[PDB]
Amino acid sequence: MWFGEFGGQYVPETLVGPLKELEKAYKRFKDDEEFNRQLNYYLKTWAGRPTPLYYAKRLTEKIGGAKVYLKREDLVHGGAHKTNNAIGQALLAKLMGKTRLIAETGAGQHGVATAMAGALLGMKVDIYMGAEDVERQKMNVFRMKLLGANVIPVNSGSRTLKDAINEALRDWVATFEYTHYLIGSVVGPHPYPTIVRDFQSVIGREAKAQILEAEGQLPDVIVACVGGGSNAMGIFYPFVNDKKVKLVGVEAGGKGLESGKHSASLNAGQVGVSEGMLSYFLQDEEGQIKPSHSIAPGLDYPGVGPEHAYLKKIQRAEYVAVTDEEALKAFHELSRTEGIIPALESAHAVAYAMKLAKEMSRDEIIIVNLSGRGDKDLDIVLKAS
Amino acid sequence: MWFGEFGGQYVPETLVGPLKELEKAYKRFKDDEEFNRQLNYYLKTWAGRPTPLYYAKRLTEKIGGAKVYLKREDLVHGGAHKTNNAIGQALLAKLMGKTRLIAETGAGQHGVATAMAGALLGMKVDIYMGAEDVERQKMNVFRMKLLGANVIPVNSGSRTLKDAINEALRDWVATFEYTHYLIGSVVGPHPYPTIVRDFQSVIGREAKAQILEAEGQLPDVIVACVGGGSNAMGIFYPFVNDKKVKLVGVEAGGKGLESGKHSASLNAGQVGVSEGMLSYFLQDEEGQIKPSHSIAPGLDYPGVGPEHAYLKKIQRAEYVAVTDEEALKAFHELSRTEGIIPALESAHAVAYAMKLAKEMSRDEIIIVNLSGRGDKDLDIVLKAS
Ligand SMILES: N[C@@H](Cc1c[nH]c2ccccc12)C(=O)O
Ligand code: NA
Ligand code: NA
Repeated sequence: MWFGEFGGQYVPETLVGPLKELEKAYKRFKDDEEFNRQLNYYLKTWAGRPTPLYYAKRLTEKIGGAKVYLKREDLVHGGAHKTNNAIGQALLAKLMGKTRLIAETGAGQHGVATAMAGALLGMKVDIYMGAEDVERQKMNVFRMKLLGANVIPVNSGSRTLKDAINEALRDWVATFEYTHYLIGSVVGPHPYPTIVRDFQSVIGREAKAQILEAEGQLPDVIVACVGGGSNAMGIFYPFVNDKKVKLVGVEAGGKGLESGKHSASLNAGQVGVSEGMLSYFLQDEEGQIKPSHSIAPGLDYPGVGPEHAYLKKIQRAEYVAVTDEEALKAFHELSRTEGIIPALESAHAVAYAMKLAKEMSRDEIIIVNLSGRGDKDLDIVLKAS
Repeated sequence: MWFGEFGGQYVPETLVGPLKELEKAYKRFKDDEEFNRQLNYYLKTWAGRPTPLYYAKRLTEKIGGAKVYLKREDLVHGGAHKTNNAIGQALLAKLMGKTRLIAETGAGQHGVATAMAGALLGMKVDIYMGAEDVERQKMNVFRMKLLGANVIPVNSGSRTLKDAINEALRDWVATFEYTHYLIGSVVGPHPYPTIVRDFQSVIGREAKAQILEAEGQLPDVIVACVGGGSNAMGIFYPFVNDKKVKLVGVEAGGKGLESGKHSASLNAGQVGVSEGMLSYFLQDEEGQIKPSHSIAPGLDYPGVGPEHAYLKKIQRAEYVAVTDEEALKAFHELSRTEGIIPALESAHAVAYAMKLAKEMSRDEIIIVNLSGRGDKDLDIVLKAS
């Protein structure tokens, strides 16, 4: 419920009941033998876990500083960390006796992850999507249909994510008995931020074994991009009780923090209650929540996860930002130098890691979370160049 | 050089020296401890090998016959089996003392795999693509550009694959001193058929181990799509001396075997010399090379590898055809039932495995080679729908 001062269940009473039933179910299963047999089985044979830790010999040498390892979540089925959470929640839903999954997306990336997992486990999938976002993302709409998901287009309101979240939360309230609401990131009302981190913490447990195998010591610094902060919490959480290990989140700097068009909640954001949780959001002079901007659609969220806010206060994790032009720089450089086309989201985490590598010694170690592959971001990089 | 009565080195005197150099270098490195350590290292940390063996429960249960396992080559870095051979030959070329890679691509897949391998190993990469293909494949061209390769667009002749192969031979004859020619299937003069199969046999080695751990016994049938036959030779070769393991290759049935618009060289082809090898090719009344057809670009090749001609003559493998229609259903059915979007190439193997499974016992095992993921084929299945 509470990561220090941040978190909670700040929702209407009609949602409070379901969330308690989810809370009760998650407790029963999260340590159950058969739930973890099934989950680990699918994560292995379907998703292709474990994912490798890659030493970037060329990139490390070009910089001349600390050794740069890349945790390759780009190689997971679907091409993003998002799959670990979708399988977990979709399986939990199946054992809870649910027959249907709902989710929300504008990009399409989380609906595809939700669709894939629904099809795996033989559940119905309805994905609420704004009619504006549908036109702009026709291939992810087609993917979802190919996967047997129903995309319900939302012509009510601004026809965007906001209205799709409203139409979706409306559905869950009614249908919770048989339907599960699969949340993308470590955001929203408890218990969602806890469950999503628990299903993404496989990244760090693997990274830990793999860096101790590769180098015979824990890493000096771990870098991860932060939209809502599922992948960062994934690769952070198991290294939390290792004081030596510095955790760095990279938010979207956008055009610049002084410019207004950014998504850096933990930098220039203010404490509020939105979308079920108490955390940092982006706000103007008045109390209103402002639009966010990032060239990476994944980092384009005004909010940040409550656990990341908690980690920023106690100074266990620093939180920095990277410009769109710096991210595109690192997108091109990793492609040329490692033959790995990263996600624009992961391009941010890369961009900083190269800066931090120069300043550190060749004996030292940087692990960078490569959250996904950039096949989905090829159009955006073309237009930008 | 010869697989029974098939294979050879049908090339000009100008290419005998380069190929002899390659064969001698290959003899030297193929069993070298360091080459194999370095190759296995790139395959693990960069490609994400091993790939899982996935039991398709819902598909298996829907047909009501044999267990259907998918070998998940779709999960390898780059999204196809082609990566295995691309790393292999690039690492061979580097340790030979070559500084440059040249390749022919039509569809662009082998171009991207060569470009990726190039970046990894820090070698120059010039890819020869028909200028007509460059217009059709904007993403793959941009991908190769990002990955630090030059696409050398070829404007001479038909502006197609044939003309790119010739100007890539012309290139090699001159530059072979510092250049390796990276062939992307088990075709062309010796020693290419041997080398490409050696670098793809990792697929079968992993699959033998995985099905023995999983089921405690060898598969009853192994099914792979056959264009040139590299992914097929790859999963077949380790099982050849296992007499009770049936091998089935699935060529492109196209619009139908009686239509004359297909790529089923082994079913409806004649023995003769083309592209430097004695194998089966599609021939007209004259005996000149007939154009081929498949909805899957990777199967759209009038010829087939000499080792597949050999396995057919000794009746060790059975070779069948699946139509564009049957593959399309396969593409849709797997996406909906297992949440895996296969390549149109691999959808041929899935299509035939589903037919075979219905006829067989629930206790019997089929391994299908899922050679790639269907992201690249989404435009063509949308047009078809
Ligand atoms: N996808 C590859 C397929 C390919 C390359 N070389 C081949 C030789 C034989 C058969 C198929 C191929 C391409 O770019 O076209
Ligand atoms: Na944010
Ligand atoms: Na063929």
